[PDB]
Amino acid sequence: MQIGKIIKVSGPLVMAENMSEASIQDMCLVGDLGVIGEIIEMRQDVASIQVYEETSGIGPGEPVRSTGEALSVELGPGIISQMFDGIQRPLDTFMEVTQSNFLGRGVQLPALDHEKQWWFEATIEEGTEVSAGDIIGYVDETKIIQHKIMVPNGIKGTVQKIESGSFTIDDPICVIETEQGLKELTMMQKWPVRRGRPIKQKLNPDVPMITGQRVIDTFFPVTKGGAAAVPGPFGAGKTVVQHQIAKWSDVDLVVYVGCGERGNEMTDVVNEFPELIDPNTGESLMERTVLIANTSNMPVAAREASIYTGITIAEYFRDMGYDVAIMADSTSRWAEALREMSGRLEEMPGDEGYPAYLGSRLAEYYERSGRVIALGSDQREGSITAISAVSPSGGDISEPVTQNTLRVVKVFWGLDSSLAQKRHFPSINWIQSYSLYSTEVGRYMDQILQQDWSDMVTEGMRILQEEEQLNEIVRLVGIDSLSDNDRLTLEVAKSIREDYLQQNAFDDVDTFTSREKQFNMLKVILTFGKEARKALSLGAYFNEIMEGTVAVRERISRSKYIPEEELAKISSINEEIKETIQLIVS
Amino acid sequence: IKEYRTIKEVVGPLMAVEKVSGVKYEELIEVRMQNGEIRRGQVLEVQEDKAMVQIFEGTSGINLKNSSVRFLGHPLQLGVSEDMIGRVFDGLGRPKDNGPEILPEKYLDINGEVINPIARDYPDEFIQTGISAIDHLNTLVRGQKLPVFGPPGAGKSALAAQIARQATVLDSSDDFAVVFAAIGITFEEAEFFMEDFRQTGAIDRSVMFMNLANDPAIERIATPRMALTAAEYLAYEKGMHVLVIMEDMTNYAEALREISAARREVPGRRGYPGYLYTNLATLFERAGRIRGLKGSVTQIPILTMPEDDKTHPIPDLTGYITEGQIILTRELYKSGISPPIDVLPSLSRLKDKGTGAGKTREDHAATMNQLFAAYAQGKQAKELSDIDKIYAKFAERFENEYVNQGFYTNRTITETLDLGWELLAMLPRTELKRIKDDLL
Amino acid sequence: IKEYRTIKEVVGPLMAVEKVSGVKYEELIEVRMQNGEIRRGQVLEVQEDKAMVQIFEGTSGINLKNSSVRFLGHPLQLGVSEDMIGRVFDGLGRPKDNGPEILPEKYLDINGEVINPIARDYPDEFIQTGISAIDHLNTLVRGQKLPVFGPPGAGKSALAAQIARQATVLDSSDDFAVVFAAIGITFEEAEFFMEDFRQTGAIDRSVMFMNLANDPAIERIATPRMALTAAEYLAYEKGMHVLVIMEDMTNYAEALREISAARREVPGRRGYPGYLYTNLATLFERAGRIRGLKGSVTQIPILTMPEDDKTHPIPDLTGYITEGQIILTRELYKSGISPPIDVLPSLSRLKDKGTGAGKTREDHAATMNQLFAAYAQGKQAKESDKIYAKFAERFENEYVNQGFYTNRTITETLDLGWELLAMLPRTELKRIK
Ligand SMILES: Nc1ncnc2c1ncn2[C@@H]1O[C@H](COP(=O)(O)OP(=O)(O)O)[C@@H](O)[C@H]1O
Ligand SMILES: Nc1ncnc2c1ncn2[C@@H]1O[C@H](COP(=O)(O)OP(=O)(O)O)[C@@H](O)[C@H]1O
Ligand SMILES: [Mg+2]
Ligand SMILES: [Mg+2]
Repeated sequence: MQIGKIIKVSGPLVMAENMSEASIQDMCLVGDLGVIGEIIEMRQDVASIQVYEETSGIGPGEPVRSTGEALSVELGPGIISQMFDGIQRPLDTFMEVTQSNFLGRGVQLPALDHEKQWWFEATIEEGTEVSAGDIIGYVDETKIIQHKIMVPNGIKGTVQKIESGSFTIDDPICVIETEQGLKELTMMQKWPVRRGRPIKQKLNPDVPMITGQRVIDTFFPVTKGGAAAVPGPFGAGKTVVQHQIAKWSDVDLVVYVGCGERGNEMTDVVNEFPELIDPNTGESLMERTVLIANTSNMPVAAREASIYTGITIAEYFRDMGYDVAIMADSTSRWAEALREMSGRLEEMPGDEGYPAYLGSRLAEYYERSGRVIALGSDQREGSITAISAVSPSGGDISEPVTQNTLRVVKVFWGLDSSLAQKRHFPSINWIQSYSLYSTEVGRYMDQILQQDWSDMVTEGMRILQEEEQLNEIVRLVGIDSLSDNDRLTLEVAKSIREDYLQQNAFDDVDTFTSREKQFNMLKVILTFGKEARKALSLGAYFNEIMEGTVAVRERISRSKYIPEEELAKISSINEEIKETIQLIVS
Repeated sequence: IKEYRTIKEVVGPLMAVEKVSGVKYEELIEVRMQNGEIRRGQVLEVQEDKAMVQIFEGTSGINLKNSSVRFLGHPLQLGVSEDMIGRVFDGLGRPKDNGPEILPEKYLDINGEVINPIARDYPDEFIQTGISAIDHLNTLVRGQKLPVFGPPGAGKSALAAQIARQATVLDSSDDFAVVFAAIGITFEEAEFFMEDFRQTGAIDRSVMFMNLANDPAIERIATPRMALTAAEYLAYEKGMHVLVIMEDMTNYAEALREISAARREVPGRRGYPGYLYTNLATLFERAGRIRGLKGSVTQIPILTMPEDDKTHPIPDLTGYITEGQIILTRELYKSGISPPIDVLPSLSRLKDKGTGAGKTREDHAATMNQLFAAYAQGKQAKELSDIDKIYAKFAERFENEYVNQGFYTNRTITETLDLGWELLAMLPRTELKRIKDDLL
Repeated sequence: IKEYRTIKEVVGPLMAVEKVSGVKYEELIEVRMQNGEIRRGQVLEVQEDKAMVQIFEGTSGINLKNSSVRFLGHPLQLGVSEDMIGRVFDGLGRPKDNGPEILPEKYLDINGEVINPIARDYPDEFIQTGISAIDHLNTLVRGQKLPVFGPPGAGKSALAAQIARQATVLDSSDDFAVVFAAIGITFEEAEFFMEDFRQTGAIDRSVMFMNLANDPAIERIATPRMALTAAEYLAYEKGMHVLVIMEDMTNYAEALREISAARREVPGRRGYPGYLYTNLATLFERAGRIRGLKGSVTQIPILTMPEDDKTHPIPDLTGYITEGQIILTRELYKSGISPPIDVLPSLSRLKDKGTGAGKTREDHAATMNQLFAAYAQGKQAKESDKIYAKFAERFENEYVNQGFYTNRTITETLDLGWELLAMLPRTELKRIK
């Protein structure tokens, strides 16, 4: 209602008087164009606004109008399968409304369709006492996902009237008589982007998430609620790993955040996600995705806010009890946006010109993920799993972004360009990578598989470690230097790398390997390792074994390709292995 | 016509104008001096009834009390028409050819506008530079950003002239246009460019923006954006495939540091602006193709590297941008090689969209891979017996016949490939990786 | 005490309050926002007409004209009582246990005061941490400042929980207590510590102050002073022997640099403030014993390493203020050995005053020295000396590797060491054994 007047324009910073009623961090529409900006300072009635777009052509005398809120997200039916930018602007609706391929200045488009018709099916009886978080009804937003209309935070009371009906997200679907009065509820709630959503309680992420990626799920797995940094050079992955987890992860919803990447790196994802229909449900990936898209040339504030907007949406969905996975590609671009705005604010540098708050900002982001008991009477359980790609210039993981991320995440899948040139494209360096969840998930998998799985994981890691050490004596003094069982140790390590660790993203069977299949494929490799050592203990020679195991070992080579209906074939392998060696040993 | 006679203060290139109204940030101005001399400037700051401006040619000779400031009411703009092809402009889009006055269809903001991420298309088909080591190995696709680097005096000016005159597209009905922007080039070199462009008739395919080493630095800032605005008009509104060539963008970076220093924005990259990377990024990102539109804009920026050990912000700018690269080297320049392209480090990330069938020819990728591998090992042979006399002779014949073609002599990709086969035969016929038995 | 709607100016996290009076430097602030939310702040600077404050929770959402500020008339304090043991607080001394909230004996300036050097007592006694090579080879003394290090995700945080559970004093004439300060650690790390303490029952001898990685940085700076104030109260007023354990002081320095940048103060080395040395000094120098007073404040801070790269200010300055050092390393940790303590780089500079006859037992010094050098040559040979290298191997797997959940008696550490040197010929010393 209060109209401010521009009194100063200098580059990114506009000063507007007569704005005593606004608050710090309020968003404003600045100037005649109405370009969006953010109040960073206030001196008497004069607010200093840092604008998100270009100020070219804006000058004193023009009006400024506060939106009465901080950077916020619209949350309600119409959010899924949409493509926003960092500030939740509808990119396709840009195409439609503005009828151009460009993002004009100062043009405001509501994120969701406030005109679309949605069928609300109420599930609360009239007279029920509600507090924040309670589901009052739902809309089947997609064939897959049930959008659960919850009572907003800060509202408590009794439902006075509520009835199923076809509405807009602007029409009132419910009426709550709170202590202060009665105020209707709509299908949409707004939430500030930089403030995490309230939860009943934060929990430890102890249940492992099923990536279907063998490397990860067995050696460096991430729990539902955990955080995994993906640090690697170009071409190693980390856009395919993002994609791969978004496709096959046992998670309800996926929020894919493009942190101001190069234009073509975004064009790829923009086209490739819709045709990534995984057959677990049989509907498209976009049907369960919220996509925030930002390019290298897009507004800096949008690129900086991107991940926070995304994690706000992820929180909003796990508040319904859903499991959510948030993908950041790449957080290095996010930090470069942060550094750019810090420099333009003429702030004091920290490391490599990054702000002093870079670390705390990263901690604030990653601690908003996790396993949570959500608000509401029933005390639902949700989780946010964060997978953040980092692109350290030159692959240097000592760089501030990766070091600050590794300070708070508990999962590290370090991509290695050497393995990628070797076409070991699940480049996740088994020696350097780690997961602090590995022991807890080991106990979990021991109980729910009811096998001694973690013993196998330690044995596989042991042969890989010994492989690393024995390849040096190979390089300096030759392969002939090695013991007969040392050569066996290397060959079973080659088995685990090529038959199990390597996993093609674009083959229908290799792209996803279930828990059951993972266990059996590893088991057959390990039974090979067990039987051949006994051969050497009896006096059989390594070549004696290899000539005679060619066929069975090609069967373990094709283990990854056996479909999920016929894992009895893999179970057949290890027993066939055992019977084969006994004839060679004589 | 808005003009104020209220200059209160001038400090270096900056002027303080007062009792002002309706002036906008980065609006253009003219200082009409007390002698009648006119100087262009821009608005740095507007505060209530006041405006701080920066004068492009400097504030020498200005008398504050008897001069005035005209406020043109628009930002830096380019006049835009189909008549631009065959024309030569300066760093500000002003004509320098003594040619017929052009009536702009419209004036466009030199910054342009930013593409919707949804509407961007992949770079695809093929631009024929007429140079083998580029067209054949490091293939340029329409919508690609492919820069050429080098040390001072490595044929890069001549190479840019060659690509400007010889580049064209094969199967598109709607024809190719090339935009040429020289950044801070000495008058002798610009005049050389003009005589070459005029003799070859390549101007008829071209729009040229010439900025000279002694031109105002702010004009050096404007020139590349000028070029890209013209290219975006021709590509996305008049449907052309546009190739933008930019000489010594290192000169651009130094001019940008200069303008920043005049504005006293305490910068921290060896005196360089600090946003140097973001400025070049916004500039370099202006290439590509738009969904549903037949046009394309392609950038070939030319830059200069002093040394690989020497730490400088400008090479790191290049690190943040490259989508491939073509590298020129001094030790190789001496050798008499016409394009001094060290083939090993030069790379094109998007070569495969341009190669194929219906684009170039079937032999393209195959020939490229074998030539590169054999040339690497045969140069290392130049650095017994199994180091083939044939191999090292092939490397030197490859450098002295195949990569050296004459700055004024263009190889069609067909003729490039046919020559490739000619000399590729001088190799052990069964020492080649070739999943398609060639049988040429 | 009155409420002021005299907010004049807000720049970033800083406010300017006007028409103040009787406001003192470092005094506390309460902002009642226009929506009723309460935020606490601290005055950085105070003039006649005006005072400058920084708001801990930030200045976001504040409406200047319709908010109020109240000057609490005191600085950052700690409400202290014996009732603190068994309880877990946040960085500001507010409860996080949902427990019976405390009614304090008194409030103490968390800055504390500096001990008169005459009245300072030199450290000279033994603390049984229960880890063999700490108690034995690199022995910890009452009142000593001995820090430990670690690689990200390598068990450096498990050693703290272990040390805290097994830390005790033999004499037991007066009670031993441990103070645990968590400084910018993740919710998972803080939860690991809290539950370890609660399940082992170590909370029953412990006071815990937990500050999280996403907590405000100004609170992070406040945390160690809260902890050491509680420790000095327990030690110098109630006579307890206190062990203060600080989880990740590198995070402390990061938070300090963050506030220094927020206030636009002249940068020091690599952004870290010019007063970083003396500011760590006011923390570290709070260890020790006092003449005529039973009770000790003993400090073992834990620092994550700079990862074997170029010298960094905080290790350098800590070393300039502290004396000793201990090292934890993945090379032993991913070898499966726990605690992964590298014995050669580790050291206790004040060891000789903690261990002897009447503190541990006769056969301690010779064991320490002889086993240390024997492991040194054993590792150098390992990586007929018949089995001298295998002495290092056993020292690795049995002597060092005791288990995160095993409290070794001091005498059995000595006994295991002796039984290990049996491998070596008796031709090595002029002592009785
Ligand atoms: N898991 C995988 N399986 C098969 N190919 C892969 C895999 N990961 C990466 N690649 C190959 O690497 C190429 C590019 O990897 P990308 O994820 O784009 O790396 P970056 O994001 O670092 O550019 C892909 O086109 C693909 O061919
Ligand atoms: N052979 C050479 N060696 C070193 N520097 C040279 C040489 N020839 C010219 N230069 C310097 O480089 C400038 C021109 O180089 P450049 O702009 O890269 O174009 P080109 O590479 O076509 O000569 C000249 O003004 C001269 O100062
Ligand atoms: Mg990528
Ligand atoms: Mg030249």
